[PDB]
Amino acid sequence: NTKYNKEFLLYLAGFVDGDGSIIAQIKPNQSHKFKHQLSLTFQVTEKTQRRWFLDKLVDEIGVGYVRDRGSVSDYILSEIKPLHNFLTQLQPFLKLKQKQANLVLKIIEQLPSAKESPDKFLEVCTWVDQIAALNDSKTRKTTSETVRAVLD
Amino acid sequence: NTKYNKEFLLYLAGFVDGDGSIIAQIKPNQSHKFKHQLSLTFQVTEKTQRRWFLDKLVDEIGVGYVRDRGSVSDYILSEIKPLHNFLTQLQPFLKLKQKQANLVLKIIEQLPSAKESPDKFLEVCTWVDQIAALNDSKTRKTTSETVRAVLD
DNA sequence: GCGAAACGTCGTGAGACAGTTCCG
DNA sequence: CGGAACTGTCTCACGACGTTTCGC
Repeated sequence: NTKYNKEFLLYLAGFVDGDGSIIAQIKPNQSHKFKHQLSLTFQVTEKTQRRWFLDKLVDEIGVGYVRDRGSVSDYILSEIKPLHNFLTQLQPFLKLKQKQANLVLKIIEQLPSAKESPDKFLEVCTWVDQIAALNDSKTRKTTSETVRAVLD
Repeated sequence: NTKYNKEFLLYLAGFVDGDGSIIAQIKPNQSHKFKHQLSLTFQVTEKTQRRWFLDKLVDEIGVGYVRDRGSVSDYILSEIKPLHNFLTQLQPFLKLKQKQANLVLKIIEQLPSAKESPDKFLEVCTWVDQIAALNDSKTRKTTSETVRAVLD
């Protein structure tokens, strides 16, 4: 848990707004409370030849990894706790994704209760419909509704 | 000849590096001595759904304009004088496009004595080649070599 | 049972030029 | 005759999720 240089956040808030992404997801899983996994993700992608930029971030941010997928590379940050600490100091400098950052940031803060009640789960399980709304979704295939149908 | 707030440049440079582009071209024009216009363009592309961001930009930068290519839109800035003043103050903040920038500045500076000796001209066409090299060039024709049809 | 890397993919939403006017 | 406006689009470079894998 740390605080980063105001100027690093300012510039990174710019790069995240451009070629960046703040994803929320309801990954359906068995070994998991109600058959689904509550997953939160922060990523930045770029041409593999410019991979260094991403690798740099792994060093500066202090967490997360970088992966290869063809003619492109990605920086992945999903450690729910340091994710909360990161989306904490950067959420203000955002301009195009400030909305969908908070929700993510305001779901973790309630993730323990999640499991609890199905009408307590669905709750959170909605925000992750909002964010998905705010982004530019085009291949979504699992919503609160599909997990509404958790009727046994 | 306005100066900007650092918190605006630090962030815009981040953006620019993300969904931005710093072009330079040899538009073959029939008027013009050597029959080739040197053109420089600063621009930022975005889905017409978020053009209010491109507009505040026009207002924030104090110069330039927005266009409409249907689904996406751009913020265009070509006037040399303004272009030179903007690109001088953003330059120390860019990270993946900081060079390309400088070559544009350099060019601007030589633009005048650039159409003196046919050879002092090709030297700048080279400043240009260098630039498209730094970009993700994919559909370019007229180069410093294409121009070799002037020495004759 | 949880959270967490590790691995794959659709369909753009951006980017880096080319062309051809319009003033003055 | 130099310089922006208006205008046209080819080719990726992204953004945004999708099934796998599994020990702590």
